[PDB]
Amino acid sequence: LIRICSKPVVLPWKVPTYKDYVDLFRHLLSSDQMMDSILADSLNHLLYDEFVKSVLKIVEKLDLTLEIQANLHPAKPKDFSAFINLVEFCREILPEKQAEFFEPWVYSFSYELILQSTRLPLISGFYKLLSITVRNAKKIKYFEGDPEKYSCFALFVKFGKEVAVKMKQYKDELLASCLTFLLSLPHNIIELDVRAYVPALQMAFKLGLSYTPLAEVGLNALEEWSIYIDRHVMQPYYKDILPCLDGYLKTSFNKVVLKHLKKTKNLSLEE
Amino acid sequence: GRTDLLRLRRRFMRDQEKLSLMYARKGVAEQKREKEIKSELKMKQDAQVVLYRSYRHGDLPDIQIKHSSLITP
Amino acid sequence: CSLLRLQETLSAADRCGAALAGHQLIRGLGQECVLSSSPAVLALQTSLVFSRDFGLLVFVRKSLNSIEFRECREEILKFLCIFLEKMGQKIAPYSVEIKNTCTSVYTKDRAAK
Amino acid sequence: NPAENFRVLVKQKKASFEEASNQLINHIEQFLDTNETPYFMKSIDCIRAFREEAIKFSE
Amino acid sequence: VVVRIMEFTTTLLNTSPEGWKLLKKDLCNTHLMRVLVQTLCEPASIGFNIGDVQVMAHLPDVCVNLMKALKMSPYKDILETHLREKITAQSIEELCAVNLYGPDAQVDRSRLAAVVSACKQLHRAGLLHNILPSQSTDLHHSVGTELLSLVYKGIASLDLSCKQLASGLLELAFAFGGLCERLVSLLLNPAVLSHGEYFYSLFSETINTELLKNLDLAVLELMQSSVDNTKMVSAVLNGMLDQSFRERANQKHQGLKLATTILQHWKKCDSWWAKDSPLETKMAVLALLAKILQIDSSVSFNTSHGSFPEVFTTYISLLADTKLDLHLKGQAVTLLPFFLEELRRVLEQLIVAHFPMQSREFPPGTPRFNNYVDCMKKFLDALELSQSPMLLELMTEVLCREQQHVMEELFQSSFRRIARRGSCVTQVGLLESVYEMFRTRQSFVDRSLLTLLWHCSLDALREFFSTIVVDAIDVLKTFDTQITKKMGYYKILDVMYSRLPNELTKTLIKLCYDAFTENLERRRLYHCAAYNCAISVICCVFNELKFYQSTLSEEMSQFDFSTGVQ
Amino acid sequence: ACDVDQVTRQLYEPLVMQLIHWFTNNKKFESQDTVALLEAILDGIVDPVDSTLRDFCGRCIREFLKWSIKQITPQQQEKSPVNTKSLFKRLYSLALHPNAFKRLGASLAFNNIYREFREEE
Repeated sequence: LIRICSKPVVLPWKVPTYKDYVDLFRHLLSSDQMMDSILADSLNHLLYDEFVKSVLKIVEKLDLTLEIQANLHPAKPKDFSAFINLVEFCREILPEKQAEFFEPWVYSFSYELILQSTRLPLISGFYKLLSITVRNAKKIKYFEGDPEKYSCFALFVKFGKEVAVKMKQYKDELLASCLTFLLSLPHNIIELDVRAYVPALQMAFKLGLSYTPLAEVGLNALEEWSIYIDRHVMQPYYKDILPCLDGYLKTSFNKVVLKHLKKTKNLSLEE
Repeated sequence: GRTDLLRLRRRFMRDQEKLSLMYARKGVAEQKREKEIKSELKMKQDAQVVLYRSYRHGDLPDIQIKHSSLITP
Repeated sequence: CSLLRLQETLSAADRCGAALAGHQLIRGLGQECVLSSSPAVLALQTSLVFSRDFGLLVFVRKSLNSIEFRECREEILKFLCIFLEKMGQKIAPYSVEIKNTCTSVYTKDRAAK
Repeated sequence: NPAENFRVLVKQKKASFEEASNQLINHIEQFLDTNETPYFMKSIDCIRAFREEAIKFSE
Repeated sequence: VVVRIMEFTTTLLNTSPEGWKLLKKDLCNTHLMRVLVQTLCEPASIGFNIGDVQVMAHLPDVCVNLMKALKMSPYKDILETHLREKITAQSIEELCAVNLYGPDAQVDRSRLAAVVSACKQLHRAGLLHNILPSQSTDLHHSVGTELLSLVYKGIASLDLSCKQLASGLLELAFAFGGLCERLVSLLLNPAVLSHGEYFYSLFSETINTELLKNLDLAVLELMQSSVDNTKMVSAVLNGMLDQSFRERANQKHQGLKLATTILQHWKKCDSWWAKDSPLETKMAVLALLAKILQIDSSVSFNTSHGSFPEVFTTYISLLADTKLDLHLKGQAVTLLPFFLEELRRVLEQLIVAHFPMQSREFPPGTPRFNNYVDCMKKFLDALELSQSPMLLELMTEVLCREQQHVMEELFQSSFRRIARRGSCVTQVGLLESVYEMFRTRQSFVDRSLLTLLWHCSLDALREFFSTIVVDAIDVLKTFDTQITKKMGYYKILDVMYSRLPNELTKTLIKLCYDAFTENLERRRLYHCAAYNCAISVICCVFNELKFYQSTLSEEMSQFDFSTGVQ
Repeated sequence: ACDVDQVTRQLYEPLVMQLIHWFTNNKKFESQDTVALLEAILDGIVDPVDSTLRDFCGRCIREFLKWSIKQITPQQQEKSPVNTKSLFKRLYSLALHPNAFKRLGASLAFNNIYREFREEE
């Protein structure tokens, strides 16, 4: 992982990239159907645990130092670039796997992330990875109103309310992660004080109007509150949240030959 | 025709192997295939937006502008 | 799209003999194949029921010894091959009737040919 | 280092093995511009040993 | 309110010393003593205190400030009594013996972690035996024994929470003294399944962190173990060296101190040294001592500074071991840059015994051939790091015994990588050495001198030339030896003529132009060489046409150093 | 002018600075520039959202008053109803409003204008 994150990012013999390894790791985590046959002549969970502990200890090892010359002046730019590369890689490699194996870490790992966020409450990748873990936990349905579970509940509600009151003062590429996290909370904890989340989701969809991924994740989160909450407190802010949804509603080789079409052997906004 | 160096050095295959060149050709075809893949992945988004009026810069607005500047948008 | 008109014409293109009708049939089938060869997300859905009605038509009408129908038979078998290869496993409702039609085709009077 | 190699080669078959003669000639002949006194001692030991080996059976 | 009044008490005790504590004594009860100890032991045992943020993150150290301030205060007696009331290590001794492993109970694990944190804060407050007096001895051996029993019955496993709880209990044991021999005995357990090795592979970080405090007592204990103990002593010294290299933020003299001890504390146990150990033991010991050498500076024990002659002579002997494989011998060679004639002569005789005749007789894929290529590449790395002059001469001698028989492109690449390295006077010493050993011999200059010259420095070239001016001038005046010497001289002067216009060169123009004047291919090579020399004299003079027709990188580097390969 | 897009804003801020510099002119110094400046205040001082709009308009009004003081003769602007004193009353009222958005808008506007007010004597 150090070698993978060590590769820099440049945007507008061949130099390789970092995105190629995603299928490798997906196979590593989902090759049970053939490692059983190899065993003939569980452990995937064990390597998952090893990966989790390695990535957490390594990210907590890395320094996060910036300078004054508002002005964002990182003091260790190479380390920060490695950090953003690894955080993007981890947020894209977790979705295809199930956090049933991640279940032991849902308290301690998240606690460490909360500590790191409290250290530097200006890291977008922090909120990216927090959103990843929280959607994993809601996917595995970890929230059920265990002292560890109650501690997770309290941690999550505290972090959510503080980042909700702080995101109003953040800037682009940063508050976007915050609102992505906010919409990515499970409904039960954010059953309380919708007054904070309403402007958050309003500006979330406002940004989604020019940047789709925010828009559909807000859609999913929205339909989630619609399904999973009582309507009593649902009514009051509908007259506020629905009018903003007026956006998005202003819109306006091969031949007769038979060769089995090997071109076809392989595999937005309207959505 | 001042570029005859390229045409004279273009096909000095003689000190090379045939099927090695074939493997090179098909490998190049493969890299072109994934280059097309990433190109169409990039093209998935909307086409680049083009303006229809040249904009000057100053501290005071410039009313003296052609009628095209308003009719074309 | 135009495939409705085309299926109507093909169902209307086997009234008389005049094996030039079969030539119109094969050319037509070429056009519907290439039209539905590369749908985006939508035309496949209509193409499925178009295949349903066309298999119905060739089972109930294109059931004779005329070679103008035989060439249609081979070309549409190849055509359905490439569609189902492209469409994957999404033609589950039509599978058993396709099997019935195909078994009938084997037991068809073409068994002498 | 190939000294023991052709030693066992002429021990296993005990043919005429003039290839061994060529090999020892090669070993000796690598002496034109730089002195090789340790290699020189190795060379003389090898040629002596093959001398008694030749005395031994037939050659 | 709780934290603010607590820090207020800290300020009252510190800013106003015990001559002013009478104002607090006027309160006459100090009843906060019976809530603060619960606060330290458990936030739930006090007012809510939840929030898990910087306030209770910084609660422990300001609390430790409070405990120190009261430790100066005369209240410390009653405070220690209350601490004993809340915890006496006897109310918790059974609670750590409930087999917490598995998902059976977690509140027991939670309270054990809480008391671990409380007493480690007491250690930060300097309260170990004044508050928890030890046994008749000066230790609490039960903790390590119960850890070993738990890990034995864990498989006959653990959790991440169990792992950190074990680490906490380890540092609790580390809070007490005399644990070095205890942990040595624990790791020397030969219980097979061993088990001490399992414990080490579990908690190497904590073990090495503790033994960093130890300086020589650990070294002595591993010495007495080393009579027959081989694998685990190698492992523990590996942990020592890895942690010493890792610790840089404070200093790195810990590695130097431990290296000095172990060099002074090796000679009484040399069962690794010479033929008394298995071969695998020999590569293990040479690799670990190589790591030791790369830890300390080269100047440290490059001459007689202590046990340097003994370890140096052992280096010589182990490299002189004929039974030692040539590849492992080269692996041991690879740490030469930390280094008189004896080593050079034993090396030359060994490499003569190692490379009989070029590389053609060693076919590709032959194990001897692959060992040879590994050897040459590792000498290339060694000379790149060392630029040893006589060793460069040896490399040239073995190099220039047949053209293209060997990977000469690697050699010239190394020549480029070394010519810009080192002191200019040192490089000039290399040049004069390789020039003297030159007196077919043409191969020397052909394969090395042009490369080194084109990658040399200007001043070094100037001083080397000014050394060899007359030494070439005389040379300008069977005969094949003369021809070859002339070949070398013409080529070197032709190579160096691209720098700058003594100024006695007014005749060298004719002296090199005389090639085509006279009328077996040796002479053709002669004329070509001298005409090239003419080219080099012409290209610089007489413009007219008259010519008489990081953090992650640091971590990766530390990982590679632990590997020892790159 | 504070929208989240590259080319749009990249031409918007030139327009807003251009118009600001035009409305600063003393020939038309009164009766319509007041509306522009009060809107450029109330946008960012009074909003529950888009703090980017708040800081953008604070920078805008800082530049506006800077352009006015450097360009326009003083006696004209203090004899004009609009001057720095009207801004003083606006900020002083703005800090005491119960709404937190108004107070934080006042704070950020003052943070913008301090760098030029400190040079004032």
